[PDB]
Amino acid sequence: ALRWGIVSVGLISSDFTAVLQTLPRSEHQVVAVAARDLSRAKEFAQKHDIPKAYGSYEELAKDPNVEVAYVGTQHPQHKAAVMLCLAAGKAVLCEKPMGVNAAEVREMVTEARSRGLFLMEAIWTRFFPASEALRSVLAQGTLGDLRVARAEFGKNLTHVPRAVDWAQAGGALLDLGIYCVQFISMVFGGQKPEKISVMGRRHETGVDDTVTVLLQYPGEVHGSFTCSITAQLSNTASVSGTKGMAQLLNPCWCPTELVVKGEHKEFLLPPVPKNCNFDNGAGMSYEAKHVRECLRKGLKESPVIPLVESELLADILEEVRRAIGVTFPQD
Amino acid sequence: ALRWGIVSVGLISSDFTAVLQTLPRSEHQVVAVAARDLSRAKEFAQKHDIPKAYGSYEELAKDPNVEVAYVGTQHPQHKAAVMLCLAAGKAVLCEKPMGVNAAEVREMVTEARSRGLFLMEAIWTRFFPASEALRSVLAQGTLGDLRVARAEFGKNLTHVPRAVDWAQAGGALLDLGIYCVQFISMVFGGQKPEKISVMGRRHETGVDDTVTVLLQYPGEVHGSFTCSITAQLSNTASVSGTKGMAQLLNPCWCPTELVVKGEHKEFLLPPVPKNCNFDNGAGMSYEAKHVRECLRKGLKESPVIPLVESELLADILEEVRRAIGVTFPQD
Ligand SMILES: O=C1O[C@H]([C@H](O)CO)C(O)=C1O
Ligand SMILES: O=C1O[C@H]([C@H](O)CO)C(O)=C1O
Repeated sequence: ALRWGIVSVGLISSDFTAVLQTLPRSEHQVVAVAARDLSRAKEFAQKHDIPKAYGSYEELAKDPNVEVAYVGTQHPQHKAAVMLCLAAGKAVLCEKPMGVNAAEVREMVTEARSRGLFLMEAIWTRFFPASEALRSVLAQGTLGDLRVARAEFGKNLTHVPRAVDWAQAGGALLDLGIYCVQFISMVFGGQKPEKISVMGRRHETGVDDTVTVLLQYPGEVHGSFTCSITAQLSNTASVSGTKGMAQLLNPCWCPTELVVKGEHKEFLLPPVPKNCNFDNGAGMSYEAKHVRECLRKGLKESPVIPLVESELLADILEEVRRAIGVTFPQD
Repeated sequence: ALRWGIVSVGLISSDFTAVLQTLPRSEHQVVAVAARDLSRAKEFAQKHDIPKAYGSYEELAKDPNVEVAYVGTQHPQHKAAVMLCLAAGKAVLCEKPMGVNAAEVREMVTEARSRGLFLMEAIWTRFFPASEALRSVLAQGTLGDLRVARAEFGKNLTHVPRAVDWAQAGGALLDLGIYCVQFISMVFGGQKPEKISVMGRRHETGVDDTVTVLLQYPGEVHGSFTCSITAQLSNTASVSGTKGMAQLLNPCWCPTELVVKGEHKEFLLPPVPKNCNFDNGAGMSYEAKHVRECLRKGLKESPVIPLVESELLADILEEVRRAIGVTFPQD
């Protein structure tokens, strides 16, 4: 089986570990977990049936049993954890956004590349059957020549502690806009924008509150998005061309419905687990299965979120938040 | 009754005349119609039961029986028709967009102002019960402090002859974006934007094809919109604040449903006429009734679309299409 080590024990790691533990046991095994102290780790390992527990990430890196490491840490803690794993020769699936700015990304990608090791950013949305069907509709030319993409993701997350935390690199862009940028990049072939324009405001805790972005893409098509940590939005994403519109319905960041020219299609989630910390958390299986296929084919990166695109998405996000003045220590 | 003269006999005038002829006869009477030749006018007057017919607009202006003139002409023909009516002392309800650029608007408004005569731009959307309810929700502070507005309107109109005509000032902005700009202006108190950013492409017939616009509004709120004459869009409009979202569902330019924080409300159209040339064409009654109330109170303009706002909407639209290079003779 693909032998997984789980790095950090917070909410996202529960979901992921839970999902992995529903997969065929000859395909995936969770063999270790690491926390910043032994008790947090041992408690996690009992709760989730993981044979080995560690009180540092460095120990999980060095475990010769682990083949791939899932980096579930908070935003500013990804880079050092990813770097430890790559140095020790582990493949890495790293939670989103991979790093807090472009240089963190470039640095992870250069390490992976130079060690000949697999690295992927866990933009789980891309592997949903509804997103795959959207790509197919684009490939088939069903919407005609493209014209415009649109995506939005906002909620009041002001009582979600880490979502509005300057020290944890929270804010609309890094929690929610990442989904918008990836959607728009996906529909326009992962191409680099020709021009970006941004408006938004800050939130009184030191992060961005609501931000809208206009991206000029090549070939005379553009997209825009709005994200927010205070204002509910429609949370859908569409792309349109001369023959019609395709739209991922709410929740667009883990979508189960695609409407293409009025025609609805539903793509049911796996039945298990229920009671995930995050809405639709069972859809994490799609990316876990994806990591195994890439590794089985000997790929050092995913064709669906290639590292050069992770770098561009990070360029875009950082340019966006710089245009409205929002900075972190790491810059 | 309020005695109406109808200027021009095309599709929009049928709808409007049809609507006026469903209203209480002690409240509204259609007493004349004018076309660019007598036969077009006489045929219209038989079809619609209008006692007097004219083969020029100048003759309808000078008719002492007409109190208010409805200017239903194509975009570039509004200004001269409005000016004739004002000179002859008629109140005027002028179809949208009032003029093709800001100067045409300024010039109509200055004439009306100086003659002490009522002028209103027929932005019919504003008088729909669903839009009025949206204003009330804004006034009541139901959504919390505002953050962002969004609106979109596109369809493939490339086989609608006048919609894509350079000579008739067609294009996405002047046919469809006008609805977006007015929606966004409405939700932000008719205030003048601090900054605008535009991306879009042209259409091979000489007009704009698809255009997205970002508008920075005061008090740290912004809106954006996308309009198109080739690409179907979701055709909804929303505004959101710290406590939730309000949204006018498709068709947003003549809306009958309002969703406010998940709660749906429907506002049925008048039962008559059916078979309007344009979708939901019966909602034109709301503005006809509005014109009569203003005139009855002796108003020289509408408090709901004040002329100073018509001027700003025209400033905005012209700035938008100049940013992407689209020009008409009149500029
Ligand atoms: O629990 C949820 O997951 C999302 C996260 O914010 C995105 O990972 C959200 O807002 C939920 O309902
Ligand atoms: O007939 C219609 O009215 C609209 C117009 O384009 C707007 O007045 C539209 O696209 C229809 O369905």
